[PDB]
Amino acid sequence: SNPYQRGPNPTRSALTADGPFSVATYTVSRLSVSGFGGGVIYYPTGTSLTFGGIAMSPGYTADASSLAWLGRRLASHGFVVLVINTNSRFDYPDSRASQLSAALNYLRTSSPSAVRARLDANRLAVAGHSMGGGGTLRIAEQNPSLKAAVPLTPWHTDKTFNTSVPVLIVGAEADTVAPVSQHAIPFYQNLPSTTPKVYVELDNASHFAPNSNNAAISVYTISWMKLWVDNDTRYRQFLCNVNDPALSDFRTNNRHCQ
Repeated sequence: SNPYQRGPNPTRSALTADGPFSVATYTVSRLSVSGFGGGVIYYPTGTSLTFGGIAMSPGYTADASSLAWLGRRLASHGFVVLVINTNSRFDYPDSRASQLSAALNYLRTSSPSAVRARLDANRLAVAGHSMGGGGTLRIAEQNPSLKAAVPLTPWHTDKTFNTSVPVLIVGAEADTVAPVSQHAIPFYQNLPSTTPKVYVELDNASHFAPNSNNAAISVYTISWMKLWVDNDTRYRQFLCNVNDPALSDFRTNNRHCQ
């Protein structure tokens, strides 16, 4: 009944490993783009289907390589994913937001033929780490056409984002870079009450949790992207009636769980 549905009926276990699509990569050179620092596109092979696109930003001091595992993980479950480098590693969240926007325009207009053939540019979403997660929250305000946003251990001095884009924030309980009491939790709390929102807090986790393979980050990020980018309600089960021992906290307004 759902033309955007892809891949197997999900199990939680399967969402902790790479999915059913082999992944190709394309290097976007820094010089070839004005609007971000280039990056890497991860995209499905062995298929004639089309898939939603995701732009992902790294955080302060960080390169695209710091999220390579997660770009590959997402693409392997059926997405076209551009992980950027920023123009400067010292760019702040709102700059990263604008670079995510440039990245999405590039993906739609300028990517190689093999990538374009796999991309349904109607269906786009964003994610990012730390200051990149701050950028994800800002671009969600700016662009209500986005299907979803996943800020990962996000950092921003602005605590209130007026967005109608469905947001799932991952906090890291023990984060010392973007402490959850000052960043993730206020971001959650202050999103509109009418916007689908989830907060998942990783038990005893550090700021660096998103920079290596992480089961809970994989489960929730895939699930949120699937639910909203693909309308894939097979993933509601991981996002509703949640009692997850990997988490120190879970919050939602349960709009997606009627």
